[PDB]
Amino acid sequence: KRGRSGGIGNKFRISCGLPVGAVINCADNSGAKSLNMIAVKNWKGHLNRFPKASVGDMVLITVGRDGKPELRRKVTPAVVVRQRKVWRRKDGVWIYFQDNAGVIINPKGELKGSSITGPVAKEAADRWPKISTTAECVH
Amino acid sequence: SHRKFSCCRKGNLGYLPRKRCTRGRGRCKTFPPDVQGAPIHLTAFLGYKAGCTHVMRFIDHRGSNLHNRQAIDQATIIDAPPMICTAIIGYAKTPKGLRAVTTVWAAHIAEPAMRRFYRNYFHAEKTAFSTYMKKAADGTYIKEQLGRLKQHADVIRIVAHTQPALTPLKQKKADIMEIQVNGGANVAEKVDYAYALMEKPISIKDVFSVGAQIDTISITRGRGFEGVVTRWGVTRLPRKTRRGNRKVACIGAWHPANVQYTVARAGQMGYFHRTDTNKQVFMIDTAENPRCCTTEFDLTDKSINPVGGFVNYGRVQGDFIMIKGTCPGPKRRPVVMRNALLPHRNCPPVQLQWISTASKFGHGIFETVEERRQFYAK
Amino acid sequence: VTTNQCSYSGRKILPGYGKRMSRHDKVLLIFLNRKASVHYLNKWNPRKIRWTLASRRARGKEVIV
Amino acid sequence: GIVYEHTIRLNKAVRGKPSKKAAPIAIRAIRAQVEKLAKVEDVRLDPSVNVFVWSRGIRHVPRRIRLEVRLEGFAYVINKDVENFKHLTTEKKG
RNA sequence: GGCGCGGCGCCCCUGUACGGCGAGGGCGCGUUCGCCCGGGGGGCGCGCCGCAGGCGCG
RNA sequence: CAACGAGGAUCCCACUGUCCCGAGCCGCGCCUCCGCGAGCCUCCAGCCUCGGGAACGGGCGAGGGCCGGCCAGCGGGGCAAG
RNA sequence: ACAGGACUCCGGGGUCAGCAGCCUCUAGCGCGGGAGCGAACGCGGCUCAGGGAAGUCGGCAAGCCGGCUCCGUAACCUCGG
Ligand SMILES: [K+]
Ligand SMILES: [K+]
Ligand SMILES: [K+]
Ligand SMILES: [K+]
Ligand SMILES: [K+]
Ligand SMILES: [K+]
Ligand SMILES: [K+]
Ligand SMILES: [K+]
Ligand SMILES: [K+]
Ligand SMILES: [K+]
Ligand SMILES: [K+]
Ligand SMILES: [K+]
Ligand SMILES: [K+]
Ligand SMILES: [K+]
Ligand SMILES: [K+]
Ligand SMILES: [K+]
Ligand SMILES: [K+]
Ligand SMILES: [K+]
Ligand SMILES: [K+]
Ligand SMILES: [K+]
Ligand SMILES: [K+]
Ligand SMILES: [K+]
Ligand SMILES: [K+]
Ligand SMILES: [K+]
Ligand SMILES: [Mg+2]
Ligand SMILES: [Mg+2]
Ligand SMILES: [Mg+2]
Ligand SMILES: [Mg+2]
Ligand SMILES: [Mg+2]
Ligand SMILES: [Mg+2]
Ligand SMILES: [Mg+2]
Ligand SMILES: [Mg+2]
Ligand SMILES: [Mg+2]
Ligand SMILES: [Mg+2]
Repeated sequence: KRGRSGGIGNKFRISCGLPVGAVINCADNSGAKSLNMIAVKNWKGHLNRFPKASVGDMVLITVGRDGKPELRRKVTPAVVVRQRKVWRRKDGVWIYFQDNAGVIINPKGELKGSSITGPVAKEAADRWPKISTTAECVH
Repeated sequence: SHRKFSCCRKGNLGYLPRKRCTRGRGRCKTFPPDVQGAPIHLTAFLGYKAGCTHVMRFIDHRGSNLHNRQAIDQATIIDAPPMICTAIIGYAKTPKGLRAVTTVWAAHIAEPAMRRFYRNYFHAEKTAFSTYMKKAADGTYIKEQLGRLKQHADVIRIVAHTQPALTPLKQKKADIMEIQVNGGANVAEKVDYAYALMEKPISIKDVFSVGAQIDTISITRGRGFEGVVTRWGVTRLPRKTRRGNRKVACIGAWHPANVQYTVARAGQMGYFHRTDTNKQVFMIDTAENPRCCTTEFDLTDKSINPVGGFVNYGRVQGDFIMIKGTCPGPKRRPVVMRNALLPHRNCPPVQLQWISTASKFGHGIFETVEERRQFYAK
Repeated sequence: VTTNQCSYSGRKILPGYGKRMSRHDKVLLIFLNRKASVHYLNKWNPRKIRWTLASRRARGKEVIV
Repeated sequence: GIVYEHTIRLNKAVRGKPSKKAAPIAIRAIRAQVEKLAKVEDVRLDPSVNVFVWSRGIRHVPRRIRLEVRLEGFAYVINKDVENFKHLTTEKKG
């Protein structure tokens, strides 16, 4: 019985701005400062193509040298909540942010932090309701 | 040896050869299938691509993430002045396919139709249908040849021409096209219907309906002689390749000792005959109506022609149809529109709340000239 | 139709036009076009950009209701 | 004979050409346009026209020139020094 | 397919023209400023008109 | 072993069309025309599949194709040339 | 026969540290010829959203830095750097 996965519902395709090898800011308060993106979940690839992700996607990261020693040296799940590549919503609105940012989060759906700094996107809030709850602003 | 990594081929070999079109215009290859007992209707019409805009619409899907929300959609405006029905053709289904019986023409023929018979009109001396008009002055002759079609032909089409003196276009001779009469109770009712249409005008609103689906046929934009990277979409080679990186590196093994037809090469790109399918009709209306593009949402009056005009097309002054999405060709090619042979099954209905009429010459921010002048008063 | 007001200039923005930008202090900015967004990012002064509503208000050409 | 008066747009005639050649192509365009204005076979230009066309180098030619064409015998073309070309068009006398 | 050349109006792009008159740190000079002035310039899109426009072969 | 090196190596910051994944633009070639005008190479010729054969044929046995004359490109063959 | 090779005199102005680069007075003015078009491709150049070496044997190529004045400068050392 109940063992459900993380992403709640369907999501439309948006522009993917972050490919493997990118470094993004840590938006929660776990202790990490930068997150290095090494893989994307649900990704079927193609010859020579780099995996890529948008807001709401679950990615795999490693915590960089400016983050806490106990979090480093491991592969960790996260969700991207802020993006600089501009994208189009279905209602015809184009939108982008100033930085790239994500939070550390397991596929069951619980944060490893207690707060989120700055705004997040409707995409992340709608797929992850704990993000939708603990977020302070949603655009 | 085997290719070490798996990767599909580039491009679709069912669109070969990539040669320039030889047909003159888009030509309707197939007509929708006749249903014994269906009410009578026409199936096809011919217009000219006029422009693009976008609309706001309230979505009434079901199970979708847009279920009770508003979406902004792209739409294409096609200009369709009424056509004139001038002849009737009948065919029969024979051990050798479709063979024609005879063609019956109208008693009196118009200038654009006469002009399509000639190369230069002012110079050529005019002896088209010279005996036909005299013979067929009395309508008995047309009655008997109609009698022959009724007696034995299996399909009926009418031969109708467009009318370019009602467009901004530059040509003066018409485009002539057959529209097949489908449906009815029998053949003879179709022949009667064709006789009743003979010599009259036909509007697109009496062929197509709002919310239905159509197929658009035209000839694509031309680009001339192009290399493989753009014509086929193959990968570009590394920077330090000696003589160019815009190529396929290997065009075949040693055996077989010939170049295969499946290898990408350079040549003519664009100007092909294509078919896009399942286009939903946003509206049919007219430009003489000054309320044509005005919704209950906004109080000012708007019509089809944008502030500044349709860029690179001209002014539309008659009937128009408006489909969701896109369609082949540049501005001003003639598009064939037919009913959709295999339509898509779950398309939510049409409910328009706003149509953009602002200027497409540049980035125009005014829905109408009157409010531009009010904004720039004094 | 419901519109927006450009946050750099003072013009109105029609449905399906421009782009938004979300600042990190939880503030949203709605731009009329790329020109306006470039002016804002370069930090040029609205009063000194002469075609804007702010410039016209400070030159007395527009009214402050 | 007859005397024509006509303006030619020169930025429009050097469109699509390398700018290192603008003035020579403007000269050739002026002769062709004068032939198809005055319906002649030979066109004698005036050094006043040559000086005006070249007055800004070989690259950046003036937008508009104003020509006086005296038709005779050929067509003889001289430069007419005007201002701002506002609402001017083809004038014919003789 | 009797084209086009050249204008006029709309609409867009840039960002308020030369000049004139009257604020300017200072010691008749003076960078810059305000007003005339969303002005001046420009157009390869849209609409309507002076000069014009239908050639020898076969 | 400090200093020094167009010497061989590993890593970080910064930087970027190296790349994901390519797109648009300039000049000059190319292309068309007036003028001028060569080299290399050549048993004879120049469409394929199988068989047999000096064991991978353009010609040989058997099948399948195909008026003839040319251009811009192209690198599979001619076990292409040197 | 020819983008190669071939010793030495005299040496204005502006910017500038300057016999550097860029513009110029005096003096001199060939370089196997022109016109049209504005395809692929190449050769010499330019700009590119988001990411930033994931490319490649290998950061090859390209880009970043750079003048002048002030501030502030570690390990190590043959005490000179
Ligand atoms: K991004
Ligand atoms: K292989
Ligand atoms: K291989
Ligand atoms: K390739
Ligand atoms: K081959
Ligand atoms: K091929
Ligand atoms: K290929
Ligand atoms: K090729
Ligand atoms: K097709
Ligand atoms: K030392
Ligand atoms: K050394
Ligand atoms: K060395
Ligand atoms: K070495
Ligand atoms: K390209
Ligand atoms: K054998
Ligand atoms: K064999
Ligand atoms: K070869
Ligand atoms: K072979
Ligand atoms: K050419
Ligand atoms: K090519
Ligand atoms: K690397
Ligand atoms: K690789
Ligand atoms: K390098
Ligand atoms: K530095
Ligand atoms: Mg690879
Ligand atoms: Mg080489
Ligand atoms: Mg536009
Ligand atoms: Mg002023
Ligand atoms: Mg040395
Ligand atoms: Mg790209
Ligand atoms: Mg042989
Ligand atoms: Mg034989
Ligand atoms: Mg080979
Ligand atoms: Mg690597």
